[PDB]
Amino acid sequence: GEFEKLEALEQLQSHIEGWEGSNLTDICTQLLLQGTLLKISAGNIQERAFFLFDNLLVYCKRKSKSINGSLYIFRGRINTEVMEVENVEDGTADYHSNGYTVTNGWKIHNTAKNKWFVCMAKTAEEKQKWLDAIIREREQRESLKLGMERDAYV
Ligand code: NI
Repeated sequence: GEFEKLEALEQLQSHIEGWEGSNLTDICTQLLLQGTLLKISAGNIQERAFFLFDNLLVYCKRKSKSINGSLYIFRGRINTEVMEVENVEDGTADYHSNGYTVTNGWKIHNTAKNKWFVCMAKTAEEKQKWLDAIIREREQRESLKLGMERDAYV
């Protein structure tokens, strides 16, 4: 049942061409949420596939069963320990959003690479889904770590 999840992670990763860094089965145990979001960079709002696992966020370009087997092209990853997430209020337009107007969005800084971007969901409910999952992943990760220091004598 634990191993079955690892096998699913391995399957997913095999559909992502251009994978960089450690394997999903080395650092993750499950996929918590996946979905399409708009990612903002200079002169680009681009649709990207986002995947939140325990310990890792990954974003990819979606390829339109594929002919060659791969369904996504790797774009980036963030260890959730170095991922700083902040809310963006609707209507905000500033240098963090590359001059674009944000609705149903949020900002992510990756402090391992000193890179940032803004994400937008299509609806408020979808933003709340993403934020809730981001909070749950952090809470669980902090709950594990601490639990394992509080379980020092057991
Ligand atoms: Ni900043």
